[PDB]
Amino acid sequence: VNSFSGYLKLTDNVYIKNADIVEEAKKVKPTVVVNAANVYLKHGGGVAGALNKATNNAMQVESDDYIATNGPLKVGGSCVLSGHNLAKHCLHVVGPNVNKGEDIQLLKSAYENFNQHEVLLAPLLSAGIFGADPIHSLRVCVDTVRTNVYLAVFDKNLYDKLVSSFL
Ligand SMILES: COc1cc(CC(=O)O)ccc1O
Repeated sequence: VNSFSGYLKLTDNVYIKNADIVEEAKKVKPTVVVNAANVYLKHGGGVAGALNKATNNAMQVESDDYIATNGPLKVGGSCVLSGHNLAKHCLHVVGPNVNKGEDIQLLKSAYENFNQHEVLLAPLLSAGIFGADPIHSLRVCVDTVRTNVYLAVFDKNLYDKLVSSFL
């Protein structure tokens, strides 16, 4: 048994809710919150900008030191950094950004990172401002992630569409 509330069960291991991931993280303090990162860990907008703002920019300060030491992530890759005030850990995962012209086939690789963590609170990768089809992202999530994932979808109309269309 865990602390996540009001999620709709989609599969054995995937659950979904219409919620602000920042507000969910603040309430649950999960072991792992997933950030929808870019390869430079520049947390400017969307879930990344919203998570970073909720940490008072501490996420960005930590990320800048990570990049200075290790260089950029790969598209499809990830790193584990602090969750600051939101979670124990933040798993920064880079899904492909269609609006930068990145290969959508890398979405499955991005979701595979979730399998290294038993439970996660996460964004629907490559959806929203990342430019991919969110129905497709949810399908790739359910077909790739085997650990327990609690998906927080910010946009209400997007949530209703994802639930109604889920196979
Ligand atoms: C995958 O990252 C994002 C996903 C979404 C979709 C949503 O939850 O409404 C919005 C903004 C984002 O930055």
